[PDB]
Amino acid sequence: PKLCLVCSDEASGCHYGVLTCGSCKVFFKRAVEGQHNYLCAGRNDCIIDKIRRKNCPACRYRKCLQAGMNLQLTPTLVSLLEVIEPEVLYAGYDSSVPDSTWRIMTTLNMLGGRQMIAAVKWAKAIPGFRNLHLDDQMTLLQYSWMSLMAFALGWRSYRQSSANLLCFAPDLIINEQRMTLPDMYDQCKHMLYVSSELHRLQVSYEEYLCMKTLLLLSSVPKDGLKSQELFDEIRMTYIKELGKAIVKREGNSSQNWQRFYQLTKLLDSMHEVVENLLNYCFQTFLDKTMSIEFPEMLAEIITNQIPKYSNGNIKKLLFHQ
Amino acid sequence: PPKLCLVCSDEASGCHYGVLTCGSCKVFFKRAVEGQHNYLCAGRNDCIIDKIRRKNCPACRYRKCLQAGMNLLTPTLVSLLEVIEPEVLYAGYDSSVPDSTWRIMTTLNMLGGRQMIAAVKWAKAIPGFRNLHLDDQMTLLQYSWMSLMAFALGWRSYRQSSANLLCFAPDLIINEQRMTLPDMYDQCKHMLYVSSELHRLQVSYEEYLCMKTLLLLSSVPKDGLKSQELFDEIRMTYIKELGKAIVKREGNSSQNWQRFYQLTKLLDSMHEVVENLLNYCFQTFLDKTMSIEFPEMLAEIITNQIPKYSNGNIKKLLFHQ
Amino acid sequence: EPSLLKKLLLAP
DNA sequence: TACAGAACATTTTGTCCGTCGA
DNA sequence: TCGACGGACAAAATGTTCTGTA
Ligand SMILES: C[C@@H]1C[C@H]2[C@@H]3C[C@H](F)C4=CC(=O)C=C[C@]4(C)[C@@]3(F)[C@@H](O)C[C@]2(C)[C@@]1(OC(=O)c1ccco1)C(=O)SCF
Ligand SMILES: C[C@@H]1C[C@H]2[C@@H]3C[C@H](F)C4=CC(=O)C=C[C@]4(C)[C@@]3(F)[C@@H](O)C[C@]2(C)[C@@]1(OC(=O)c1ccco1)C(=O)SCF
Ligand SMILES: [Zn+2]
Ligand SMILES: [Zn+2]
Ligand SMILES: [Zn+2]
Ligand SMILES: [Zn+2]
Repeated sequence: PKLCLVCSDEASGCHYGVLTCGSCKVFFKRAVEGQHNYLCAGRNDCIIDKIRRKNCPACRYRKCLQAGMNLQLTPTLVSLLEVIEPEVLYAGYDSSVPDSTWRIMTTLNMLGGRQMIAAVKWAKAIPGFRNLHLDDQMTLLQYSWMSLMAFALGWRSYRQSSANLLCFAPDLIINEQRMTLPDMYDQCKHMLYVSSELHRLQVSYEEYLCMKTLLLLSSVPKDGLKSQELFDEIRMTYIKELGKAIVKREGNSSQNWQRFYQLTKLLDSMHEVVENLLNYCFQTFLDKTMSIEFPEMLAEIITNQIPKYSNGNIKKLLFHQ
Repeated sequence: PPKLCLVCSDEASGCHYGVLTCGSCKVFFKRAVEGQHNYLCAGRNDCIIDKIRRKNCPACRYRKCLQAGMNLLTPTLVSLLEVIEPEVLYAGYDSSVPDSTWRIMTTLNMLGGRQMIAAVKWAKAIPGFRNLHLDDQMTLLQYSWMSLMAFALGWRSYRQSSANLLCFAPDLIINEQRMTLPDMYDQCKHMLYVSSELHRLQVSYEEYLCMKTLLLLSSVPKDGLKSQELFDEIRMTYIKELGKAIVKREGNSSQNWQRFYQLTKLLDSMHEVVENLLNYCFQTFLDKTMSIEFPEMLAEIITNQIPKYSNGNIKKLLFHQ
Repeated sequence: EPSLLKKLLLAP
């Protein structure tokens, strides 16, 4: 992969004594033939890379000379997760009336409660989860609810735009400008981590479906589950299923391998993202001064959960360490 | 008499988008806004936007558009910080040879040692620093050295590319494929937070130089310094100086306070970045079986620092509480 | 003694 | 009278592909 | 044969004029 000694773009040959790409060859020929008394808007040391080579013609021409230039239906397990995926819910927000810190937080609580209605139904339809004991089912959803909603939020934001957004609902998107104000700043930094990594990794839909499942199976009781033997076969099967999705992408064994490493590191870092989103949810729930309203669906989970984090009764599962 | 464009200083056509701009800057702005452009600067976010050099940096021209207010000799303290800013060092890396995890870390530790020899010279050149007591001067450098070097690494990595890469030196840059292998995935995630935050914030050269100075004045002993009253005055001089940089950058944006909130929020997050980086550093230093080499300069600091962070003999100074 | 940092600090 | 987006236009950069020399 | 010139073409980035509407 010969690199252009001027802009690092894939070189096309040894042009004018220097290994350069097509563009730098013709730029150089033009910069000497034309009188071109090029000016630098900076400090005569602008970085010349493929994207910014258009930027400073004075530094690019300077760099050219410095280099040396001169003259069968059979349903798949993954396709079931795709079919069971719930449809995106609307926040019921009204952009018409002014924006408010109370209105936003409360609307998102109501949307999260409705989203928890589908989170339970979606879990029931997971091949293997319906086999688990009712209290293992009800507890796995309790331990990893914030994980599912934040990952799906990260996914919705990743799919919504390349911009730093938070896409809670199709009718409620908090642009970068709004989430940098102090009222949203610290909490949004954690909500944005997910979409930041989904973009970085270019996570596919089939990779996301397996990852979102592995998140439902990511937090168990510190004294283990009732249907624990069964749980370990379901979890192991979805780990294998994630690898199947990674294969459908590139096909190079080492590429596929590092992709698995990075995606499992992501599933792992989710415990830290949940850890910080729970901290602000518990602070706004227990604070009478706040007035932010939580729906009966979400409030029920929060009341059960706060004494579980205070008593260390959780065994966070990690692919690494 | 010729009315001038408040963006490029070319004969203005009228009051376009609130500002008295010329026909070209007017259409450039409308294109850059609705074209949802991601412009990366080849310089240091402060290129001169004048009639000849308006074609050069579109990232800066779109900033001088927003600092004008578009919508749909006497040396200053910061000019001195620019002048005392150290020259970029080379790792002396043999890039045409097979790489190792030990080799890279040893090389980097040796480079960090040379950087300390430069950062001590840079520190003495900061007006007021040589005015503190020697036990305070040493303590400031001992506490904030990783903070200094990682913040400067973020700037070098920000400048070097829009891609996720750590530009330690021109001859030792670690690409995303290499930073995500298990041997160095977690350490690189913290060093990469700085360059991605400087990237997100479009931090200008002036704001950067002031924040870097404030990183030197970000940590103090648990029982205070010897010349604490002078230290507080110097620290507050550079906070006033960072605010002057924000006024220069934003101009007529109205978001000077919001800008300061974000930059000071980043200055605070540097403690967390450094705490993570230090934990790998100390752990590696003490691990005899790793046998990685550390320079005499740094090994003296590390050894005379490990029983201070554990003994809570540090008071991390935060803007936000 | 002292540290290389102390030695480098007072060295005008 | 003016300013905004469209219409037209110019300038700056980058690609293709012969021809030709070692 | 191979690989690099350079013109021809093309694409991208920038600039100017025209026209609709207060
Ligand atoms: C920090 C908490 C966590 C927030 C929830 C995160 C969850 F991932 C989620 C995803 C959605 O698609 C829709 C809603 C939720 C379930 C959630 F965003 C909301 O209820 C709000 C929660 C609890 C949270 O978020 C914020 O700080 C926040 C969001 C926007 C600005 O601040 C709150 O504690 S809101 C206080 F009740
Ligand atoms: C994670 C630690 C922190 C590393 C230092 C960070 C600092 F910002 C820095 C910048 C430079 O330009 C050159 C060197 C240092 C001073 C530093 F990179 C090195 O010493 C190595 C440090 C301590 C560190 O780095 C890594 O793991 C690492 C970086 C890239 C791959 O691995 C180590 O602990 S290496 C052993 F100390
Ligand atoms: Zn090039
Ligand atoms: Zn330049
Ligand atoms: Zn102009
Ligand atoms: Zn610029």
